[PDB]
Amino acid sequence: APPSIWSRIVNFGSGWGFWVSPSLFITSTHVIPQGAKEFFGVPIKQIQIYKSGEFCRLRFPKPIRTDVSGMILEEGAPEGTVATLLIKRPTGELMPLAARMGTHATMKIQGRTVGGQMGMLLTGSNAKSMDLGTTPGDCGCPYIYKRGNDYVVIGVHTAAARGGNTVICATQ
Repeated sequence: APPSIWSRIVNFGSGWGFWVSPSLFITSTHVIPQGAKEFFGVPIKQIQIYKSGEFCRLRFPKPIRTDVSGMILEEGAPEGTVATLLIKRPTGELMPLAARMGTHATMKIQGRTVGGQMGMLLTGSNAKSMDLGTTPGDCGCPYIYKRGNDYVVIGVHTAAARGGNTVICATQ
């Protein structure tokens, strides 16, 4: 994917999040650190926080990433869409993982109940290795697809099955 996209993926608590716009940031609820006072300098109470499932969406009172143009964010992709999960790792590896997007669904995973738009990685037979598939620290990395000339953000990675291939894109 373009570099204008990858620079939007910064660290956030125990994973990642993504600057949709200068003002608008998405991540996984399970990566948000417990009772911080502040996010990106701004105090918690001045941020508009929206949560649906494990999907989290911060809108800041002033612009923070003046460098990025605003993207399209949608409530998931059409069923069957091949999307990319844009994984960053701590040592700066960029790992675009192709995923066929399924329907909204609920699973028990990593000892808990999750929902969102389900997907399968198109990365191998059994993407259990972090060479081929996700790792717990990838939570909050974004799912994007190209619709003609626009890039569309559909949400963030929040969980993966033990099988390696099945994954949840938290949405809305």
